[PDB]
Amino acid sequence: MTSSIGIPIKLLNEAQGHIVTLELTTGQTYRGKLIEAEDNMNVQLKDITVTARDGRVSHLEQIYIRGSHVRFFIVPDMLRNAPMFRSRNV
Amino acid sequence: VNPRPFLQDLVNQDVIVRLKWGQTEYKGRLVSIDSYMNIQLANTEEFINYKSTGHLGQVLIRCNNVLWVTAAAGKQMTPTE
Amino acid sequence: ANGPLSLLQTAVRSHTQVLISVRSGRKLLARVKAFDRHCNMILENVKEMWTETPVTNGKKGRPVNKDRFISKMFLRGDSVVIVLLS
Amino acid sequence: LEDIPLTLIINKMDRLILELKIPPTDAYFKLKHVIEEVNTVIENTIPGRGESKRLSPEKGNVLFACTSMGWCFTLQSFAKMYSESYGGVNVEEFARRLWGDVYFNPKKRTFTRKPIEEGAKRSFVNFVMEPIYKLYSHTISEGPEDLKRTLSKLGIFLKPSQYKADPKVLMKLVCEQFFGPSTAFVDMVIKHI
Amino acid sequence: RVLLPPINFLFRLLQQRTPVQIWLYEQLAIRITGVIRGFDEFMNLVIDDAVEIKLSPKTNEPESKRPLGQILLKGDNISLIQALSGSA
Amino acid sequence: MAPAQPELKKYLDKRLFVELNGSRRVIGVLRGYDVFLNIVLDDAVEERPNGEKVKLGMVTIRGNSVVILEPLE
Amino acid sequence: TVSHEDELFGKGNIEEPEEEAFVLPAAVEPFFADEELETEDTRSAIELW
Amino acid sequence: YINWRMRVTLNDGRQMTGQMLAFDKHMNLVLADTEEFRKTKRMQAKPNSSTTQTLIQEEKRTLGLTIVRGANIIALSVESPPP
Amino acid sequence: MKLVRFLMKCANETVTIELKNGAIVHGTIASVTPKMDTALRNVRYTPKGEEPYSVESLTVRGNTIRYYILPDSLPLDTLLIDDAPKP
Amino acid sequence: KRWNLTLPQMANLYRLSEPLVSDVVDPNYFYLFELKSFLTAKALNVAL
Ligand SMILES: Nc1nc2c(ncn2[C@@H]2O[C@H](COP(=O)(O)OP(=O)(O)OP(=O)(O)O)[C@@H](O)[C@H]2O)c(=O)[nH]1
Repeated sequence: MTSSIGIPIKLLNEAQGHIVTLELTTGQTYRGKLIEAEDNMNVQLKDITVTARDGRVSHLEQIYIRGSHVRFFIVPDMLRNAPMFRSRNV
Repeated sequence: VNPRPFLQDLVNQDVIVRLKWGQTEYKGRLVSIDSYMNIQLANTEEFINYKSTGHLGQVLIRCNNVLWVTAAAGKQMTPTE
Repeated sequence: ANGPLSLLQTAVRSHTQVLISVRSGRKLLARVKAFDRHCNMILENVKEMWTETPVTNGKKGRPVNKDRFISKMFLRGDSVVIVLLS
Repeated sequence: LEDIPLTLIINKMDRLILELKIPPTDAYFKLKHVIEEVNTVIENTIPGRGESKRLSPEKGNVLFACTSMGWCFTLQSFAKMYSESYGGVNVEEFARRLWGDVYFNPKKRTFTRKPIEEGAKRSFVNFVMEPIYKLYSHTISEGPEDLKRTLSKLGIFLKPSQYKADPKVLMKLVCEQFFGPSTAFVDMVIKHI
Repeated sequence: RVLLPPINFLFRLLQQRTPVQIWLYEQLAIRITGVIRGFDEFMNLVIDDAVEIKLSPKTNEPESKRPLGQILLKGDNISLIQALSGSA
Repeated sequence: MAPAQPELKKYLDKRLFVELNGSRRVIGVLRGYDVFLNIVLDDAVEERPNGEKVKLGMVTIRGNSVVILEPLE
Repeated sequence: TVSHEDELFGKGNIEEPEEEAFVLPAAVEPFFADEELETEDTRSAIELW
Repeated sequence: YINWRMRVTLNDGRQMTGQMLAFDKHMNLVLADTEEFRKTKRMQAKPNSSTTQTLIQEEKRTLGLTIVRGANIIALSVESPPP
Repeated sequence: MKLVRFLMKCANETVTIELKNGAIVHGTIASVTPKMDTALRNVRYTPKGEEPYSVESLTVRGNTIRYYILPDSLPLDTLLIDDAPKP
Repeated sequence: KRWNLTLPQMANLYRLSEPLVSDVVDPNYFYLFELKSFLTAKALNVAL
């Protein structure tokens, strides 16, 4: 059969180029412009402003995170009204 | 020597398996090994913190809680100083 | 049919009580009724034992072995740490 | 001369298949003739800088299209349909190896320049053009049951009323469900403009 | 350039029989030092003459050592395998 | 089917710092990777929280062991 | 100046260099591999086209 | 079960209330108008009472459109139906 | 046999499932998925050290649960009958 | 009220209709000899 990726993975893939905030399972949240995405949610960011829950604010460039350690991701509001969300009734 | 051939040769022989939780060890005659590395052993004795907790008998252990496995022939269960 | 599944099937057919040590710090003495390939088990006449440390007025006392009786129990194979057929 | 970035769209491939009726290797030769003519006049516009703005399918700035049936593809997208249908294919390197005087040996599973196994055709021909020719020929040449069997064998499904359509509209539906939308054109514009 | 696959690196280490020290998964003070004897598709490595080393929690130095002989470790318990180059 | 390989072709043969579980750091040069993110690197230097760098040379980190990566160049 | 066949293979190497030697998986075939190029009615089909 | 206003409980104990927009095979849920409420237990000691009261203070932060992986998702409950 | 088929045959019943996180939810099961994800109606959930909360329904994933206890009058012999076709 | 014919049947009917059926393939055959041209010539009092 034909493999169907998830709608949330499609929304992650369509979020490339816009600034998103990814919080890992380690309590560190980095907000920056996503530069790539993969089907396994392994995303690479360029701006990456990182804030760690112990209170550590820093900046880093070209940071890649695997999908396993990634807990939550927040994307821009415009993608809330994306073409993917329309229920195709053929 | 592949790990599957090593487990096949370790069958019907005394082996000691150290688990990943609590640093426990189980020494006994390995009876059956599955494709998913599921272990079934006979005459098993459990030891905790280098102290023998006691013999249990026929023990079935899944591969998830198993950390390391070795032959029990010529191996000392006491920790070297 | 020839590995630990054979031992589980033999224990289920013999209806013999076996002790399963669960990774949440629990023990379960129960008779095997049904088993799956992913180590998921359904058992009858289960006695579940655990050790609870009573903290009275901020002082940690001696642990107590608490026990409970369950008529029918269903345990997932993921939470199973060790099994011993008795 | 204004130095606006330039991309190429070869159009009306059905004329290669249905008007001229040339064999697939001659279709490759016709495609390469058009591409070299475009690059020749680019080179003659500004001498010496024709390599900087070279248009060739392996770079991804040439998009083969038939606009009547409504399909367009680059080499990268066609290798992407390979990677979707089979799995585990490096799309970029395969699209690099697809175009040119590259011959495919199936027994050795390799890319050479001369036919090593005495009958190996081009990489572009064997992988790209002969599937399109076979799609066209079998879509307009077969009855509805044979068409259903063949297109289900590839994995294309149509409602049974549509299998008995006119050849032009059936052709449009088949090519639409085979190639898919114009994502290849979008990729070409994003990467090269 | 030429990439180094992990399977190719494991095959080269097994053919050269070089010493390897593997810090365990979820344990930075637990290591296994030995010689690679065999590998499987599930990243389960059987190593001969393996010795388990428990490191000091303060100075990060090797505190306790125990040779377990020829053992086999699954890939889920292995975190960082480094080839200790012998001084030849 | 088969999972897609990670996009790390531009990160090959470059200085990279990888943060792994146990709050460990590895500074090295990328030598290869796999579909299951099994990264093999050369000239590795391991750093604990004490800030001490220990050379190891050729090292390998599994996909589950790898947590974060960042190019140093 | 830099030919594609030269930048991909190297002067007169003809075959791929052994340091990379790109190969496709055994499953990969052309799409209509088993189907013949021309049905006996294809002449008639393009005549009616 | 889409487009229903629900609250989902994360594995870290944080709650997220909002309109569930989409779900996948691996339970990776994308929801809009997300509000993350965390109920942290704080022992506030009054200056006149010696008994410190343990209160579950709820800190709420609006996030908007958020996608959460299914491995860290635990449970969810419907709060309000479609409006 | 498949234990998911037995759990689906064990649906539409009042049970109590304790998860791996220590939270225990008791209620009447409404639906059971092949991946052991169970949605139950009239749920009462108690977390680790938190006060219990009553909700109309609650859905628990098949991975987060640890141990489920059903009523003693469950027809286990009837639910273990092989009904799927032989492959 | 509606018909569908297979490719052999349509080919055979095309071959049988040779004395009548038109051999013009190119629409450019009808340059300045189409309906719009005739109407333009009528409005201009000229004849092609
Ligand atoms: N065989 C074939 N014919 C086509 C295709 N696309 C268009 N045509 C025919 O070619 C004619 C030209 O199409 P147009 O879309 O008008 O081309 P155009 O670029 O708008 O023409 P101009 O703007 O005046 O340059 C149309 O009348 C079609 O009949 C095609 O993809 N294949």
